[PDB]
Amino acid sequence: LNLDSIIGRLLEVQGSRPGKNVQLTENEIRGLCLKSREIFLSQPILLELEAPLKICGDIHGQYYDLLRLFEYGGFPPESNYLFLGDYVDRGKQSLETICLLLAYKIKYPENFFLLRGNHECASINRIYGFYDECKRRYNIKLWKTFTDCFNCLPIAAIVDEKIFCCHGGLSPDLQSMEQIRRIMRPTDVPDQGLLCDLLWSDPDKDVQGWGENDRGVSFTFGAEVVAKFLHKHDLDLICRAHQVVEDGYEFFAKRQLVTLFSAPNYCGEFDNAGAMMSVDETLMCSFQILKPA
Amino acid sequence: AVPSDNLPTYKLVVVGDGGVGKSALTIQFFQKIFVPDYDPTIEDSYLKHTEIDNQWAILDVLDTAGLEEFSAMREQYMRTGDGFLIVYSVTDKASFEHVDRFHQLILRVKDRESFPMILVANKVDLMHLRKITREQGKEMATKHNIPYIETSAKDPPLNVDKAFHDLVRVIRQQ
Amino acid sequence: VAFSVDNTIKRPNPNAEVIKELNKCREENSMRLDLSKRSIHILPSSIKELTQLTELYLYSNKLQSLPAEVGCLVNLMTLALSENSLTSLPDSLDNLKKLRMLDLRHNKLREIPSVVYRLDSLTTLYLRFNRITTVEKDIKNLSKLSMLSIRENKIKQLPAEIGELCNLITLDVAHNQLEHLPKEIGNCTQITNLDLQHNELLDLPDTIGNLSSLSRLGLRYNRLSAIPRSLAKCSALEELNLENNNISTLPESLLSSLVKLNSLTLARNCFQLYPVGGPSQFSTIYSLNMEHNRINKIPFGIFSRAKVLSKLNMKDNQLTSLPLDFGTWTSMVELNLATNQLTKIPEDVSGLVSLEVLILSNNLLKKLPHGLGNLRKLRELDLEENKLESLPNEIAYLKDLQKLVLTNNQLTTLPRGIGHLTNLTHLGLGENLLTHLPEEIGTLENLEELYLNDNPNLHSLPFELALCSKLSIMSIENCPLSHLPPQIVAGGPSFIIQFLKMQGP
Ligand SMILES: Nc1nc2c(ncn2[C@@H]2O[C@H](COP(=O)(O)OP(=O)(O)OP(=O)(O)O)[C@@H](O)[C@H]2O)c(=O)[nH]1
Ligand SMILES: [Cl-]
Ligand SMILES: [Mg+2]
Ligand SMILES: [Mn+2]
Ligand SMILES: [Mn+2]
Repeated sequence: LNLDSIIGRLLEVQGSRPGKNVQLTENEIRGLCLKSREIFLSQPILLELEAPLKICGDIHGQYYDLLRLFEYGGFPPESNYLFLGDYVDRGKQSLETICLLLAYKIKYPENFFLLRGNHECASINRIYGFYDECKRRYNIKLWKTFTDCFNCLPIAAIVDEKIFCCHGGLSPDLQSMEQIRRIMRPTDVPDQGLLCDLLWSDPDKDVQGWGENDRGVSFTFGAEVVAKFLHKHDLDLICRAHQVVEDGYEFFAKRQLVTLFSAPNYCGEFDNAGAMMSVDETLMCSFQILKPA
Repeated sequence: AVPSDNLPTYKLVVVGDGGVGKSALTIQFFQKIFVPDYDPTIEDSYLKHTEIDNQWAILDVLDTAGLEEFSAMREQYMRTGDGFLIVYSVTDKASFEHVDRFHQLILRVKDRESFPMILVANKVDLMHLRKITREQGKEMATKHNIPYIETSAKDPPLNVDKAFHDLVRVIRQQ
Repeated sequence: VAFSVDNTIKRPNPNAEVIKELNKCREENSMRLDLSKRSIHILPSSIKELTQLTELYLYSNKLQSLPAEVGCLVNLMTLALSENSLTSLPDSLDNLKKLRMLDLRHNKLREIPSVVYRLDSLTTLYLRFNRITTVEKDIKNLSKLSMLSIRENKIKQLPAEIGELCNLITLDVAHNQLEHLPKEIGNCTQITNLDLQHNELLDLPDTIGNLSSLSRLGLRYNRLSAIPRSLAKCSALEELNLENNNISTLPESLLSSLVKLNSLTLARNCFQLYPVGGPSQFSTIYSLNMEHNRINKIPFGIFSRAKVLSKLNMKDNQLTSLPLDFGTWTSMVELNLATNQLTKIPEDVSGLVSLEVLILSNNLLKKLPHGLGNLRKLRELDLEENKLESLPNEIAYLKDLQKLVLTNNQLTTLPRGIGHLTNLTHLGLGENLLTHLPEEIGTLENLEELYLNDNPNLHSLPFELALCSKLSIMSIENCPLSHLPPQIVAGGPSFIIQFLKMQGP
């Protein structure tokens, strides 16, 4: 009833000119955050999903591109969706994006999944604009509620025991999936450890094994690390986001790793396209590309 | 911050009575957070690459069961360890008394006269509820001839990493 | 896994020790075998020769399935298989008449193997972190079970035969999708640790009171709407946590009968009033957490008999005032009243001699009442996001104060008595209207963190600030600092500290 009304009010702006905000009352957003937090705590931190599934990269508050992605892939519950994080910051409509994602998660808990990104942190939100947008449009209480909801987000997902999905990438401390299973929630993102590397690491072709990361945190890993991880864990593909790619997707370690970026025209300064990977029952991955303006 | 290759592996086992704070200390050491809720632990293993005394090492901290109901394979998990942390709560006299039993169990499973271990006094922030004084803890440590350290898992953490680093140093010395 | 790209198809193109250990075990005639953490994918069939084994440890491996030769190990008493890729177990395990403990945590079992239901000799069973969706009625055969943990599964209901396991002591069904608990659970009178947290339970059976030996009951994060009165018979409970439920009222005799109740948690519930009953219901609890509720009034004299209560949490409630006996809470140590509609603090607060941590953030306070300095043992004071205009001079008597937060307040000047806070280490003055800082601020030797960002009227810093040798972190963001050279301001906090020290008289 109320959830359907919220979803309808969020989707009624589809097809209009970008920049039109959706005015939802504070109580509805707070209820969405609370119910989404309950559902997140009701599910394992390491998701085990099954095909068919749609996998999307960073959004960063570009709501109208989220709507384009839904139009291309089909609005729920037509197709299952898996998001790799970074839904807020660096966008003019972060609130609308996060509200729509939480509403879809609440309405379809078993067909809609959201992973935690590096921006889903209080420290990052306080700096990169989400706190500013929340303060401008609402009170700081809503921002704290959003932080509480984000602290319970799952970290990694596995699709058909062959595809490993995470925001950042591999970690030197990651030797078994039970280590991810033992991460407690709710939790803030630390500056070091397994969670920090899982949310911040990036691949690099110039690194043989592990190397320093230009972001000032976590580590970079090469193709050999990816191959060894896949061989040890009997996986086939690593699906990641975190990094901007011109074509919306880019293969690494001879197609053993794929980086997905879903927001075209990132921050208004890049000419990159947004891509979404579709996985069928036969694990025949295919990419749908949103052409830039 | 990049670990080197062929790092030595140290297997650390945390033992003690139920509710003393072994899991909280381990989570604070690894995840850098404090878990306010209590959940009995059967067995949990954690791995971390860290540099101690300018030497990189792999720490494999193993968390055991403090409750007799959940302590089914505790001896087997202790048998595979290289160092032990005997953790007791300063607010619980029974946990401090069971330190002797845990030390005897470690000696029996290892079949050695002495073994690298450290006595850990947890929950020292709860000064109003503290029942075991520092003098009693040092006396217990001096009798068993083992290092003594007081830790607090609640934020802000107190010597949480120091206990594990000291245990690694003791393992290296012997 | 394959990729349909570029109008074509692309693909992601990339046990001697075990045998020696088995031979060594056979030669030594050892009764224990440890093959854990060896990356074993297929267990060699030669293990059948080790008929003398009583303990087998195969955990932390990559075993897809166990060979049928394991059934020849009739003398096995312990079988550890945790952290593997097992999807089923061979039927040859029926021969293991002496098996007492089975460990199957962190596996890929879609259901409990049928052979497990025939291992009636089992006393401990672990099935955590599996894909099990149902429990068959054959569980009744495992009457000798004393420890059963099936948490972190997709089980939606439990069979009525669960009540025939009279030997159960601990039952763990947490983190499942259970919606109802069968009334037969009361027949397991020996249960002392029952875990029901993170489920979808709507109500508890009235037979739960038959668990006279129950000491731990996990009910947090469920859909419970009421607590049956039979729970009062479980007087051995030490903690009652009811976080994140729909409970709005409690039985009158529930908390009174819980003589051993040391802590009570009612957070994130639908409570609009305190539980009905006398002060005796809180006489035994050490801590009382009732945050995130809709409580608007604290009953008068509710904590008169609560001599042991030390921690009270009322964060995010509908409180608009405080009871007249607020000063009688002499046993209080930590008090949290954040996120409420409080407009003033009564003068009776001076009677809280034992108070150490006081949180009053996110309220409508405009001035701190006189007599706040009587809190000798006060250590942490939080006043973030309030409407404070000025601070009383009695704040100088807080000798034990270590952390003070005044972010997002209408304060204009600080009292000259702030320099007497020798134990103060943290001072948050951001988003205030501070025109200047008092010269006494330099006497705070133990001050380590000072926050002054977003102050629009802070045009100058006192030269005594350089005397704080322990000052390590300072925020001066967005400050005008029109009375200082722009180069030093743009240099950073260290440059400002150096300039203050060099020019210090
Ligand atoms: N205040 C405070 N509480 C603590 C501290 N360390 C542990 N606790 C509390 O101790 C209780 C039990 O913590 P656990 O980590 O589960 O203890 P444990 O001994 O590992 O538990 P078992 O595995 O059941 O034996 C929880 O309520 C913790 O929050 C501490 O330093 N300070
Ligand atoms: Cl980023
Ligand atoms: Mg534990
Ligand atoms: Mn990112
Ligand atoms: Mn990003």
